Amino acid sequence: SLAPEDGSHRPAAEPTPPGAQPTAPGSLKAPDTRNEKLNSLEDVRKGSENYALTTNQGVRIADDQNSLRAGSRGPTLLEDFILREKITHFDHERIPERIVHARGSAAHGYFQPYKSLSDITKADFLSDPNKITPVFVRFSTVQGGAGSADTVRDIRGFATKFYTEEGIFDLVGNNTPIFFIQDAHKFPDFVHAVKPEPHWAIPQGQSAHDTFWDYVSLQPETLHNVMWAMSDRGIPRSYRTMEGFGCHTFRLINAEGKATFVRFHWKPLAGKASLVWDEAQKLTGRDPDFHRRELWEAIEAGDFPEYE
Amino acid sequence: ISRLGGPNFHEIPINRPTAPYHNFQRDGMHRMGIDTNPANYEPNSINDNWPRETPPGPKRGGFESYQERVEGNKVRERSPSFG
Amino acid sequence: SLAPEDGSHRPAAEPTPPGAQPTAPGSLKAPDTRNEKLNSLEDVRKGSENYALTTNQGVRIADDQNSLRAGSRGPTLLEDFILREKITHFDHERIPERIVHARGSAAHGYFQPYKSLSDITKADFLSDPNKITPVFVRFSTVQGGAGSADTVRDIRGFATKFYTEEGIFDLVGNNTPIFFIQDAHKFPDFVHAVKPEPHWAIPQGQSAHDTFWDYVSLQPETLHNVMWAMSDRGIPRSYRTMEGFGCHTFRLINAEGKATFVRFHWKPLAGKASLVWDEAQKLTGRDPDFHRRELWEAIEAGDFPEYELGFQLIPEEDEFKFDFDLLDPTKLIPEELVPVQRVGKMVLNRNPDNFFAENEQAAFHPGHIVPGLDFTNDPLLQGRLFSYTDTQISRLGGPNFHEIPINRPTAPYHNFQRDGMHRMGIDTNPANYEPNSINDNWPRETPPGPKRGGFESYQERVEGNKVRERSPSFGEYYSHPRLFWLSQTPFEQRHIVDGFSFELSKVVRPYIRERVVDQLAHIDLTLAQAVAKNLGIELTDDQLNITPPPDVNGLKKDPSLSLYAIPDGDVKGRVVAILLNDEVRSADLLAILKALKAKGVHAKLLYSRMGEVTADDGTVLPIAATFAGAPSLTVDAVIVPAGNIADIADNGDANYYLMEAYKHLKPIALAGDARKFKATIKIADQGEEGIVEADSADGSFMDELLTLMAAHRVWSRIPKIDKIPA
Amino acid sequence: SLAPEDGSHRPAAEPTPPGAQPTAPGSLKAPDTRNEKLNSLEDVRKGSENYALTTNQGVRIADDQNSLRAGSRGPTLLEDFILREKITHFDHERIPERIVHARGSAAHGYFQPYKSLSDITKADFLSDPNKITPVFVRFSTVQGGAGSADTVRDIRGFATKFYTEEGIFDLVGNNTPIFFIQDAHKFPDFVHAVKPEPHWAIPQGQSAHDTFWDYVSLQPETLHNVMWAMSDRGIPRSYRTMEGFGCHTFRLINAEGKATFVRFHWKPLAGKASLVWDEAQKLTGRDPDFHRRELWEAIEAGDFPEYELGFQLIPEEDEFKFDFDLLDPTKLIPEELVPVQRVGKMVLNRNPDNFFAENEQAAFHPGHIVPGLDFTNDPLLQGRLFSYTDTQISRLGGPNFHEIPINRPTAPYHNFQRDGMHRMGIDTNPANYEPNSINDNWPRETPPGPKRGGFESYQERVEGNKVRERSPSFGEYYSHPRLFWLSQTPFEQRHIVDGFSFELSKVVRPYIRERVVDQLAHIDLTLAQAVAKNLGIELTDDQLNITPPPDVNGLKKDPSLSLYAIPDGDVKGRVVAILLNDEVRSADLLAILKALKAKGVHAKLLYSRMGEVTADDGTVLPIAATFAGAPSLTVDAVIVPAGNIADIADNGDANYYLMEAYKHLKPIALAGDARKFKATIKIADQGEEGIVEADSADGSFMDELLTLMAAHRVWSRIPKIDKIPA
Ligand code: HDE
Ligand code: HDE
Ligand code: HDE
Ligand SMILES: [S]
Ligand SMILES: [S]
Ligand SMILES: [S]
Repeated sequence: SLAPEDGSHRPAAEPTPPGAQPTAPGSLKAPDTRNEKLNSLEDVRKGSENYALTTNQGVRIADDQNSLRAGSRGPTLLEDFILREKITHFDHERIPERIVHARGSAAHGYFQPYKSLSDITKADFLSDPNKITPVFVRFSTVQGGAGSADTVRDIRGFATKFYTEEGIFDLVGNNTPIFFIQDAHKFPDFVHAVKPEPHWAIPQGQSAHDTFWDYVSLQPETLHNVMWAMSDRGIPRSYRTMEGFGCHTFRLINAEGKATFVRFHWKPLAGKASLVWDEAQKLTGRDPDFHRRELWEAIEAGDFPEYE
Repeated sequence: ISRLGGPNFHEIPINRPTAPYHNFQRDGMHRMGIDTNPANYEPNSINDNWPRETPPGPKRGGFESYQERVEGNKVRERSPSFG
Repeated sequence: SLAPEDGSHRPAAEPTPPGAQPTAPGSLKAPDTRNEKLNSLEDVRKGSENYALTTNQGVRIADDQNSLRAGSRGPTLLEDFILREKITHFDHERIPERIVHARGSAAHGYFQPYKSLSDITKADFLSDPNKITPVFVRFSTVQGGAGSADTVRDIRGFATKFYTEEGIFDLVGNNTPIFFIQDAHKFPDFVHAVKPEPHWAIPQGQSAHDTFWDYVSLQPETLHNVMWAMSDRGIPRSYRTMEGFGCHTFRLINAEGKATFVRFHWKPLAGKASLVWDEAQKLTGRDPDFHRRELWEAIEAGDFPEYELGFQLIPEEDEFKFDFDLLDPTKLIPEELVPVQRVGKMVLNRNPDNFFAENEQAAFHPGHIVPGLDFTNDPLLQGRLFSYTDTQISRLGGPNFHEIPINRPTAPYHNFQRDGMHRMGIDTNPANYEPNSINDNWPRETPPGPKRGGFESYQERVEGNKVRERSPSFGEYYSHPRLFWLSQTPFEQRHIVDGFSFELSKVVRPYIRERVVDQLAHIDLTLAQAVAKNLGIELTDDQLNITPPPDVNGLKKDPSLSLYAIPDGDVKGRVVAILLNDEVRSADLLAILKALKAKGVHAKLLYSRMGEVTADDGTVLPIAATFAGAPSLTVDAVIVPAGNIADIADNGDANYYLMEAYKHLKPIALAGDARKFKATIKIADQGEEGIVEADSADGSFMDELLTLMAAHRVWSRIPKIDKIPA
Repeated sequence: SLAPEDGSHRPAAEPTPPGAQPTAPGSLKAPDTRNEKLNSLEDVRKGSENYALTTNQGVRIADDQNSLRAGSRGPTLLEDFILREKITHFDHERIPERIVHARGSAAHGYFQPYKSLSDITKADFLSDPNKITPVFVRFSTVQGGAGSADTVRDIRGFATKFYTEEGIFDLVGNNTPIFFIQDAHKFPDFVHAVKPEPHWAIPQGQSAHDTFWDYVSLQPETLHNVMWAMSDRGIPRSYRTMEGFGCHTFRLINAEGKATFVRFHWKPLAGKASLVWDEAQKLTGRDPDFHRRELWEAIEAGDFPEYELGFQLIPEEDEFKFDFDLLDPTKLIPEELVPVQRVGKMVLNRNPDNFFAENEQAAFHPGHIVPGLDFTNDPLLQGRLFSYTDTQISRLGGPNFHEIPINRPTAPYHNFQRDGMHRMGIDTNPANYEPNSINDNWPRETPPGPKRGGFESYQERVEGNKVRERSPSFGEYYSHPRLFWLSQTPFEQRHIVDGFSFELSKVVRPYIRERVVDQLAHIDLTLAQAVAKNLGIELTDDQLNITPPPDVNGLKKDPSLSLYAIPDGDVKGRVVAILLNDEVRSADLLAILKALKAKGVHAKLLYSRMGEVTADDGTVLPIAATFAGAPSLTVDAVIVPAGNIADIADNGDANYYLMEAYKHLKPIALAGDARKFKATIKIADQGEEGIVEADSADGSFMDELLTLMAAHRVWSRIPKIDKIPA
């Protein structure tokens, strides 16, 4: 047995402050935190303790340390299906990352209303303060790849999947109340201009390059969200300490068919806080995973992210 | 990998084993199984090395190839016995 | 017209030093550079000037600023095909990144051999010193994603695609001579252990976490490559200043059919040079693209990366003449035992035009060999052969990945394979099988022979049972790590100790740190005690009494394993920060730039703001960057000319610049009143080795600075740095 | 393993009639046939003769007969990269088939207009009678998979890709002038209803099953295109002998900005002709590739498929002037109300080289329009515009499908779109966005204008609330089916009754049959009673009293809706079977072949075995096929020359050949003693219209046969065939 005698390999399944225990998968860290969605995922969760190592076809492996070869210094044989399945799976692990918002960090939770909104909307999840709706929320940057750094200067995404009794509702927001451009047809122009430039694929996670500012200078509609990104809004301290916005006027429709225009907001109950630029930039080098880590550890400690 | 879209084709319902299956493979397009193991490699101490290799034996043992003797040079050659 | 009237939007199409012009696509920056492969890509190159904007179907677009709507405040209509094409292409831009080595930077160049090697190999590209073979080379890290940072601690890949007249040969190497594991079946284990951990996907670009060190502690075969990774080898200054190795014993096969065992080497003609850890880490933050930028800017300036291909050659009858197995890819072959024979020179002289199309989509694979080369039974190589073809079916969308332009051979290719996604080639052969009569059996097999022959494997004898078994000859794990350690200088040894210590400090489970310290005690007690001390760990009496492993074939060191034991410095293409003031002494600046120019050393003029300042004698000096904008991390030395020093003497950023450079062991030169900055870095009045100082910036001032730069860093400074708060 | 010494493996590169030479790739059969598009594919055409067999990486292969193994009876080695590349490419050859129209056959050719149409459209390809536009045309069935049969009962697709100078225009039509449904939201419902049922995946290539008739019975809007499908239109003789239609009202826009509504027509210059059901169904088993093969052979013979493009034009102010909605795709515009104006001619004159690369991977889409054309709000066309771009992302692997060679425009294309899987084009533009200054904003938008302008949509007024609602004007379902029915000849009406009767007999749930017959009673009581009688169903008194729907704008019929009511026969490219005996009268054969040659009608010489037979004068006659090997289904008429008739008089296959041809209404000609076969088909001594007979084959005999063939089939014989046991 490779685990230490004293059991110190396994974090306690209780809330603990950052650094006190190794971090863990959420169902092992907090097994009794439940909601309708987390419980519905039990059909696909797989454990591990006390099970035999197998192929994906259920065949038990005796020696997971060696390829099959003709002699112990011989060539590897094509009939080694155990090797080929394992290396095939490894060879195909990656899927395309998101075109934008590829870097992001996510957690499960729940939402509940303070009162029935039936006078202004027939949305079931807003119909009664007793309606508990599971959520899964992903926070993200915009420009950088999935392996880019967290504390860059950028807009941040704040996307919430509500698993309602009448369907999924996704509220796919950002941390400022507007966007850079007016019409969707120019999205690829704007995003190409902020992304790494196409000859040499530099710079990662930064608007601080000629093509972004060339587009901004030629498209003054961008200047409002550019002001937000150049403020300390663009470098939040934590996903827990920034605002969210649904970006657009949507409609609420009530039972009588009346439409009301609505813009959505998330207000952080931990308050608003941002880094300063020198600290943010240095932090991309000292801990590029700082926001992903701080979110995971906050939830492990019981400092649950809360938004109104 | 092209016909069924990736290396998780064993998770397509009709192809799933009824026997248990557990290992350190992860990810791939269409991944259904949500692995909770703290480890995705072996040998590991952080999950006491589970899931574990199993020696061969008469029943419920691990797979071991029959130790056939191989002897010859590396050749692209049809055996004369096939001619 | 949106371009400025003075044409200052367009980079000069000639060599220019870093920062002088915006960077550009290679065929625009250097239109006159060519090779056979660059010429063959011309059929797919697309221009832009003077063309109308169109759909992908060739329809001109009138308004590329708006969607089609019912009224100018109305809903967008489904019939807007121009919108949907444009967004559909955007929506599908990304392809899967490489499972490992996802972060990398590439350039085009050429290779030529110094003489024909026909007596030892029939490989066409090595048969004639006049035969020039185009190459495409990608350097990479291993662990992080395509969007991760360049100056991480990691191994580096060095992959060369040789477009030979007898097929593509890919030499898929790394910057250390060995790997962490012995058998390919464990590759997913090792890679999963080093990669971000699967619950939370942290950390990016770092081995400093529990699962990596758990694996290492449980698999002592890894300790050799871990020693390399923990040394300054793990943090190269540039891809131009690292070594490359082919990792395994391969074979050369000559026309007579004689096999010789071979390991491949790349010798950087710019010399060997690495960062130090605090600098490399901070630089991941200040410029996570620093190696990609430094490579592209070197080629645009004419500081072309150059490497010498070399071979370690072992006759077949010497297979068992060493203390280690030649097939064990965790063992190196010491150059003291088998010297590297020089083979030829590679020069990288052209950047790509489009990073995604030529870099991201390039596929290298070590199975891509040509007649005159062959494999061996190294059991890590053997499994590599499966992976590099397989993985492209998802990454590049199917089995026609060789039709993607950068991957196309320049040699002829004809066969009976057909169809697959993305099929470009339209085959006119009436047959799609052989043997056939209906096309007189073409294209036809070709017998092996001395040139232009078909591939036949060397007829190696195989004897043994079908086993999943490690050769007992691979079961020695500590001697090569000890040879490496003993070959390092004392300051390289200190930096190894500091790399294990920092990394293990980030392992949350203390027993894993204890298990790794136990392994170190099997290699060298001094190394193990020094790490244990930094971890608050005390060695047991049993640990103190572990017998050191044996020397390797009588060697107790091999200086070719050290980055620095044997000087091989070259200053061409290095860069100096020049800190300006609002009244610079022009004579100082003229002498500094004159001497830097003469050795091909670049400069960046820095100040507290952008714009220009004016020298004492009226000369206008253009500012490249602010102190904060281009930190000392990004340069090789710092020079402060005399002048109005009062202007910058109480500037936090300017003082900090010199403290950071001082801490990172870089040469610093101060002229005249710039000597006032001696107080910020605590230099005595009599001065100290590594700080150049004088009343003015010449006679011997620049020669002294350039001598310090040729030795890369001021290692004698190490004891003085722990006191400086920087 | 080679080619025969006489060279008989290789087809002559000249026009030859069907069966005379093996078929071949187009560039090898007709190397001098060119057009701009064909030439532009030369970058990717790959030959084979005199080239060495290689891996895809350009390495020559020595032994393409064996895997690498350890000993010649040993295990295959993982280092065999030649084997693995070859089997990997084979393992990924297949791509997804088209969701609908998976079965299709295509060819290259060209189009030109008869006169400039600049008064009505500014489209460049319609502007000059001497400006030639290359085309690529794919004809298809709808329901069956890529490996289903050609001569099923189904709708046929007719898709033309025009490679114009102002972009690709795809006219994506079918062989009936309407569709089954009104709104694209129901497309997956209809398609799923006609496709193989989801539990067992039966039936292939057939609407004759419960779910299709369930849907039809519950969606009376489908009845018009059901009438066309149940008619002989559902079983064309050849893709050369069916009409084409664009299905929707589109717009033409001229340089002054005037919109004219237009529906598109293709008129087959070889005339309209279809099979009869028993023949069509049996031919799906004897040659499931009959239409693919007949198209490819017609082009190899020089019988190039020719079609005349035609437009029905309706001024904007006449939009509401008919008793149906112009935007309703279940309604046709009768040619008695709006004539087809001739526009130009399309000739298909070269086959592809590689089916997969050029046919399977071609992508056609009706949203691919050019300036001078535009859409309307037809709610089926509106949804199509979404589907044809979307579907290619899986079928062709990503958004670079326009780079697959057959799909490339010959017009220039330049824009800011980048990346995506298997990106071929290497963009050098420093900018990948607009507006940009760094490339002076190129490529640039182009204002609309009379020629070479940007695309701008016609500014149609939109007034309405956002609704999911069918226009009340679309809620009439029976008048157009009745108009079609009343316009058919009496034999065509019988074949309609027989198609519904045969199909509904295969519906297992009887209430569905009853509900369809109730729909038919709303169209025409004679049709409904005739179908009901075949199904053993009795109409109720209420059914008998249903008032027929109104005439369509006063028409009682329109003969252009019939295949046959107005003669339009052309025998060129048709084929006769000639039944040989072992001593043919050479004077008869001479006369037959000379008269057939003069009219461009081909012959196949058949016998009871293969090899040769010798005529009375010593002429050696090679045999194309046996009586069973090429049944009468595959030919348009049958001739039996005189000679040693006793040789074949009692051959069951020869007799049955005549019985099948007779039952299927084909002309039969018997010379001399072949008149003894009149007894197998019960012809009186006096003779019968449709049976040509004389003492010898001469001028008169051949003229009579050819006149019969110009009328396609012998409809008068229908009452005589009920009793033949064949
Ligand atoms: C026309 C204007 C336009 C267009 C076309 C897009 N975006 Fe997004 N954006 C897309 C396109 C893509 C390509 O579909 C993509 C990329 C991968 C994907 O599946 O969806 C995506 C991701 C995305 C996320 C991450 C959700 C997650 O954690 O996965 C978030 C939080 C936002 N966005 C927020 C957002 C806001 C708040 C107002 C506004 C406005 C916009 N964006 C503008 C916008
Ligand atoms: C069994 C042990 C094993 C296995 C299975 C693999 N690796 Fe790789 N490695 C693969 C598998 C993959 C996953 O196929 C992959 C992922 C994407 C790809 O196309 O191939 C890949 C990339 C790769 C590059 C980047 C080439 C480029 O710039 O595009 C470089 C330089 C190296 N490797 C070098 C290398 C050495 C030097 C000797 C040694 C040893 C090894 N590796 C070990 C090894
Ligand atoms: C809303 C109603 C609707 C919808 C959604 C669709 N269809 Fe199509 N149809 C598609 C969808 C797909 C899925 O995009 C698909 C399948 C694969 C592909 O690349 O495109 C396709 C193929 C197609 C061809 C084959 C072109 C070729 O040879 O490759 C032809 C001739 C037609 N269609 C003709 C057509 C007409 C004549 C007026 C009418 C009406 C309709 N169809 C109806 C229609
Ligand atoms: S937004
Ligand atoms: S290696
Ligand atoms: S249609």
